[PDB]
Amino acid sequence: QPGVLPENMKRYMGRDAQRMNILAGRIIAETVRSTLGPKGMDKMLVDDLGDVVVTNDGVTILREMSVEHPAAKMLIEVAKTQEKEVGDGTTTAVVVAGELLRKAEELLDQNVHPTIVVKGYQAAAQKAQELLKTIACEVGAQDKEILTKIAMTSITGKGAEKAKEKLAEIIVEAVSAVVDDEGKVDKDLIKIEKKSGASIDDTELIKGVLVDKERVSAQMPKKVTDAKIALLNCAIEIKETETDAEIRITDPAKLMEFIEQEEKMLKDMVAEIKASGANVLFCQKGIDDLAQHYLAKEGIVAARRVKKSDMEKLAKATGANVITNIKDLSAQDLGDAGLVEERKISGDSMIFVEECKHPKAVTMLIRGTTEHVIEEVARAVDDAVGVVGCTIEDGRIVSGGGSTEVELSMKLREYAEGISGREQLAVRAFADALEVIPRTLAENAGLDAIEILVKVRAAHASNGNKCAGLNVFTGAVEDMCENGVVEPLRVKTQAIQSAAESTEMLLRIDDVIAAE
Amino acid sequence: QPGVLPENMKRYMGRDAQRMNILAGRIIAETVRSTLGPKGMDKMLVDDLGDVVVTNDGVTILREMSVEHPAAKMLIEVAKTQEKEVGDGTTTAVVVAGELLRKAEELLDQNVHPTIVVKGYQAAAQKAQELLKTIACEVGAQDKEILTKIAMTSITGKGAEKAKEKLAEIIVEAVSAVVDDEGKVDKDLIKIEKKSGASIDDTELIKGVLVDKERVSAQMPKKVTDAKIALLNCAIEIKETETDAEIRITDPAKLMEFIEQEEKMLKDMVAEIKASGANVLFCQKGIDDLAQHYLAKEGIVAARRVKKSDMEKLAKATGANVITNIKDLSAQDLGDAGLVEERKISGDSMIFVEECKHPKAVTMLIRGTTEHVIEEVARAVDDAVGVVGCTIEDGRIVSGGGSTEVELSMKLREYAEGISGREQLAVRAFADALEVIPRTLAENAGLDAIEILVKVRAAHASNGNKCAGLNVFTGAVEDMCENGVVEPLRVKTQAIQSAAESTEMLLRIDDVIAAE
Amino acid sequence: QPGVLPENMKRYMGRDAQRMNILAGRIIAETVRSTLGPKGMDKMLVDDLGDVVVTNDGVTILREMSVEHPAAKMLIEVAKTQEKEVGDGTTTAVVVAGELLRKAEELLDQNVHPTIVVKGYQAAAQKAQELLKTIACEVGAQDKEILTKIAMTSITGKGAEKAKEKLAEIIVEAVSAVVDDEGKVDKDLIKIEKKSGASIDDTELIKGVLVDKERVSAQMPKKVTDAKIALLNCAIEIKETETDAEIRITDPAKLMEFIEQEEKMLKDMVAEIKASGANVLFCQKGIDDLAQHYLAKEGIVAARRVKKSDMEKLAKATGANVITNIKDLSAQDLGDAGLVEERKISGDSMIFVEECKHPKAVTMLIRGTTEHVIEEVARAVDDAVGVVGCTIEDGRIVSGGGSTEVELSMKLREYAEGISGREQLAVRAFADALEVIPRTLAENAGLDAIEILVKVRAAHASNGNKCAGLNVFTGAVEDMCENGVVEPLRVKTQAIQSAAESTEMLLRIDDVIAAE
Ligand SMILES: Nc1ncnc2c1ncn2[C@@H]1O[C@H](COP(=O)(O)OP(=O)(O)O)[C@@H](O)[C@H]1O
Ligand SMILES: Nc1ncnc2c1ncn2[C@@H]1O[C@H](COP(=O)(O)OP(=O)(O)O)[C@@H](O)[C@H]1O
Ligand SMILES: Nc1ncnc2c1ncn2[C@@H]1O[C@H](COP(=O)(O)OP(=O)(O)O)[C@@H](O)[C@H]1O
Ligand SMILES: [Mg+2]
Ligand SMILES: [Mg+2]
Ligand SMILES: [Mg+2]
Repeated sequence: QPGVLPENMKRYMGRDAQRMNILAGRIIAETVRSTLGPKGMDKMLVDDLGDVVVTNDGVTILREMSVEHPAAKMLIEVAKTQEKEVGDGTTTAVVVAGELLRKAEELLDQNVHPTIVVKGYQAAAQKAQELLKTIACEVGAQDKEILTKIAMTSITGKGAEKAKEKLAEIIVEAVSAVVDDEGKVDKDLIKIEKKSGASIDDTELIKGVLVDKERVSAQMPKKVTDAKIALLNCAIEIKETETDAEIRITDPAKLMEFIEQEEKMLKDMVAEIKASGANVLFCQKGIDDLAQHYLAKEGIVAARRVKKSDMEKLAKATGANVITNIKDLSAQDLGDAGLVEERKISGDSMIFVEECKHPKAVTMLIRGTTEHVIEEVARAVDDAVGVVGCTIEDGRIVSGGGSTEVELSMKLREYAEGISGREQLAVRAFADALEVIPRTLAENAGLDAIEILVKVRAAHASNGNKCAGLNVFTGAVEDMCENGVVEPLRVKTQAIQSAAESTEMLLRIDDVIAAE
Repeated sequence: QPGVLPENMKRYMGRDAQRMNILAGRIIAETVRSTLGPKGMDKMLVDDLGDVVVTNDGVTILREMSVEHPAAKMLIEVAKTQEKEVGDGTTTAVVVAGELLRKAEELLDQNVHPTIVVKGYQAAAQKAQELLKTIACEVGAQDKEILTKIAMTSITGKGAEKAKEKLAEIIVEAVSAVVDDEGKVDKDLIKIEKKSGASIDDTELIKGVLVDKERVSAQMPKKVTDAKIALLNCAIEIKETETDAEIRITDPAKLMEFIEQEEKMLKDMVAEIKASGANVLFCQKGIDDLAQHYLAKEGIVAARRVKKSDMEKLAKATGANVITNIKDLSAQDLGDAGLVEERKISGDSMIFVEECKHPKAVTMLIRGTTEHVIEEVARAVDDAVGVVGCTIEDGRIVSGGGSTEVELSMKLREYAEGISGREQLAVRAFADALEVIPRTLAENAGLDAIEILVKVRAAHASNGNKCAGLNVFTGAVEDMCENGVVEPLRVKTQAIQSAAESTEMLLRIDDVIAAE
Repeated sequence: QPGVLPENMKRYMGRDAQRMNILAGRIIAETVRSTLGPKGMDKMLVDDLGDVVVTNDGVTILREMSVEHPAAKMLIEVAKTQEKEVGDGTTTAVVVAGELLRKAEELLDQNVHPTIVVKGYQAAAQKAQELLKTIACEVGAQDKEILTKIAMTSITGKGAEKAKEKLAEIIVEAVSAVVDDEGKVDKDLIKIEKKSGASIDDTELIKGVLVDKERVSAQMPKKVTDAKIALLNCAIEIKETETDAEIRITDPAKLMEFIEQEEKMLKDMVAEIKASGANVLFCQKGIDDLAQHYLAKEGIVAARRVKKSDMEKLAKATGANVITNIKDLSAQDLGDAGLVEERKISGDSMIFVEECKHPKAVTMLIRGTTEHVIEEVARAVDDAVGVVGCTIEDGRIVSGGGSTEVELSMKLREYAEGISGREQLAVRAFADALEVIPRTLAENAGLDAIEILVKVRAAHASNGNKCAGLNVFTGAVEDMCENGVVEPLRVKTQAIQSAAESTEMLLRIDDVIAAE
């Protein structure tokens, strides 16, 4: 009598399961296609709270639409990974994924079994990775001209693109500055600050850091040049034993003596600081109001309760050692900056620590007229920082504008010739799926995809040009490398690998069991 | 401020409109594919009232699912037309239609504009009609051997197929009998009766008609041989003027005289009937109880209030003229039958009018153990009656089992070679769409569609055999004409034309506006 | 204290009123733009009952969306009028109207007062009517080649366009046949019948009429050649005085005598009919069952209770006089038809009265696979019948494909040069508004409107070609007159006048007061 599997449950099997997933994928892909490339357009997303995000950024859009559909969630993971590993090409990856799903449907409607499609995809994907390596050009991690093209390509189609030359130079300087001694780039050592102002061109690089604290006492200097900075993360307050201790006073005179002893301990703390040669002081903990006095009388700029993250970046920029024992503070622990100034910026008072010599962290101060405008500039700067970092780390790049996908597509078909059996249809499918990129670029530019594809495919055939792609302005096939349209090899390798792995995962599903 | 278009309304534009329709079509198609062919399976459909229909019949299924979706409704119209014009191939037509929609999607995703797809389809469809004429064989409307194969093919895969030889012979006799003098077949002159009994083999042809009435008075004979039948659709009651008239009686004696005068009028009516030589009488109106008496005294079998439809078929079978004036009833108006008997059949008393000489209407009495079993036998008999009728009328047939579709497909591709431009992709699409039939046949038989298609396509290429199709039992390509697997040209021509016109109609839609 | 004007009321003044109307107009226009021209697309409209309409037809769409917005309702009236007066160009007229509203907004945002805009529009419109007369070519009401181009142009872009040559010839024959002796065309004498069948090419012209009634008695002939038809709209039943009358019978013998007298009156009625020479009889009233007998004995085909509208059209086709006194029926009242046949069509029995000699009414029998497909063919046939009628009546045509609007636009700008003052801006606005047609045609064809407009405008400038328009296939400016793309002058004159009058009406509104 009673039901075995839960009654409160929907279930989709075989064809229905496949359709459910394929459909979800395609629909996710279709909602971001319009954003792709130079003539890409932006979405405005409103949440249930009435908050607005306007952005071109693929993965951002996908996160902000609060998608519940279980298969869509899988595709969105593709975009999230692309973001983590590369920082660019999120839309590309998702769109390729959707296309693989769509091409898989044609094969499944012919009765090719899912596992065979999967097998075929896996083969094509491996081959694509191999081909992508032969396709990439080598570049040096210090080739600023090429790094700058990498950044500018990233910003193309973003609306921040109006300022792409200036932005790219700044971004290339910034990333170059924080490259560690193992040759790696930590996106975190480039602090992004966002502040309203006259325009986007007011955006600047700061060799140093911005600190959202003010000097602890107005009697201290507001400005100081060639400063010797002290980083202290112990507190400048009267020290207190760990074991519970209480004073007992029985003589009225001894009353003052304890107060005075405490005042002296504090005076001594400041004197030890002065002795190191420091004129500027950032402290992670608190500073007794009396110590604040003494510091000011010594002409020392001090800030209290500085964010741990701030101390860590201040250290990186100036060469200072964060100290936990005032007793052990020497001149060798002090950091150095050309200028430390408290000044206002968009009506906020902050402490600028700038003109450091060889900073290991820096600040990109992004400026624009309005908050939402800035936010999007920032999102674009993030994309560029990403790919510039990838290039510096990998030393491998490829041409953009769909050229690489077409070359890939063309070679994969050659590969498919030698595949025997049904698996072959899957390999050709995979090949054809890649052309979604050059097609969408044209589509978004109001061009005719079918004919441009014909033209671009031709320029790649024989022993033609792997760099040939559609210029969505002139309408001609051009040499994208010569035009400076390039991207890190890592964008393509990741996007394709991600799309392949996730669609293979979905195509293996023959049963969906949803609850509640 | 206020909304222009109604607020209580959903709307789907461009891509969304196309998907909505394409999807609906495909889903309708997919729900009947499983029924197609020799290894086709049946659906059991339950309505909101708890009534059951189990059937293989495509259009029946689609009517019984109470489909609300507006695009689906359009596809269902394809099945309904096929039923009206042919009586068979409803599943085929719907499945082809779905396939055309699916192939259209691939072209639309490449950015081929809908109107171009449409144009292409129209071309292919016209070409197909031309090709179908050259593909058809001629047959004579009196070729019983070929007509019998036509019927048997129809019944294959129906469960009534257990009795297909017997059924086919009966069906062919039946249709042959009602062919008019212009060579046309009216499916209506073959009355189908359904009655439970020992088995389906008890099913028989009746040269004559079954009447659901009993003789009007038990004093009349139950049986009568070589009968002279009278058809009267005026009433045997006392006649009454149209102008209002009343009798006035003032003399007591004249009281009887009026009653007697009426009795005489009735006696005279019967005597006029006897004088024509009639021993059996069917009357469309009523018969005064006194006339019933006189008729019985004269040994005349009479039935009253016979359905107009019954009178009309009785007339067609026996050669009688339905008369409206008893005065004008002569022996030349009488019909003839070998046997008129009232007898029981499944516990029901009815009047059999059988063994007529050259009947122009006839009765197929269908027998089976249970109601739902009979119903389906009947549905199959209907299909066969249809195609036999089509063959007799058209004189053109083609080979079955997917052979004709494959030949069509192959030729249409040849045609497409000479199409310049984008329209060509649509023509090839159309061609490939047709192969859904041979694919589904194999699929339903658990065979591998991809390889059998390869084999069948090969048998058709060069100057091979237009009759080559997959035998879903042996697994081989065989000569379907030699195996007696044939269908009226009209089933292919209509199915294809219907699918083409309705999918073209849908593909022209770019906006869906639904209310409430 | 209490409110003066009703409290349950919204109100929009000045700017808000203007925006409300302008907006409504534009939105209505925008919903039908997509349907315009050769590459136009169709909408699928679902009502609250779940009934579907799929159509390209502008005014049909606007009627089926149940639009409540008060200003939209006004624009819809534009479409309805175009339908009544012309039968084609409904979309054109509505789109022009929207455009006038949009161009009016630009002028209102510059602070040009509404009345001045209005004044300007009125001037432009009057000028346009004058210019349209000089632009039109003359044609003879019997120039079948030109009438045929007119029809084909009409059907272009409709999906019935697949059969446009055949359809056009039939339509031209049909309209030509019903032209009266004052040279006018009543669209009502061309009866449209819709019946499913093998395909749209089965569509045919019937010189005569279809009657949905079967012969009254099966004993009558089903077919009859060179028939003499009798039209009777009195009844063939026993006549009854107006003054109340009753028979009194006192003698039993006189009983029969009254019945017989009535039978004789009926026999006499039939005999009088036979005497006129008639073999076929259509009666608007009833026919006594006994008369039906006598008629059949005389070999006369008769139908009873024929729709008044049917009698009227039967008369028009055959040359018969509908008679109300059987006594006064002579041979000169009889009509003539080559063939009168009762036969089946899509499983329906009807009476065909065809092959009449010089019919003054005819039937277009439209055929297609499915109901919704047919409906739309019919809608297109209606459009063509309309413009063919217009041409025959007016004798004036103009070139299509936007050429005329461009010529108009160009001349109206010339006119505006000599307008002094602000009114001038309104005249140039009007001029520019007309270009919405050539723009939308291109747009719908995926072409670039801005550049094609530049090209077309050039071909018209100087003393160029008034017939020059965009070919939306080749992409070139071509001679639309040479390509046979033509329309009745009435389509442009009415569309423009309608748009002008209704937008002027709306622009005069400064206050909207809505209730409830
Ligand atoms: N100047 C250009 N011309 C053509 N294509 C370009 C140009 N600049 C960038 N692209 C292409 O646009 C695509 C990336 O666009 P974008 O909207 O940033 O998507 P994603 O989120 O996937 O990076 C890449 O194929 C890139 O090569
Ligand atoms: N013996 C057979 N072998 C292969 N195919 C057959 C055979 N008999 C019938 N068919 C095919 O089955 C199809 C019709 O199957 P059916 O289930 O009746 O569908 P429909 O409702 O479309 O007629 C036709 O394509 C016909 O060629
Ligand atoms: N072959 C053609 N080439 C270009 N334009 C055409 C052609 N045939 C018709 N047209 C144009 O299409 C327009 C009519 O389109 P249609 O969708 O019927 O709208 P409407 O309901 O307003 O008549 C007219 O401007 C006519 O000139
Ligand atoms: Mg990018
Ligand atoms: Mg069948
Ligand atoms: Mg039109």
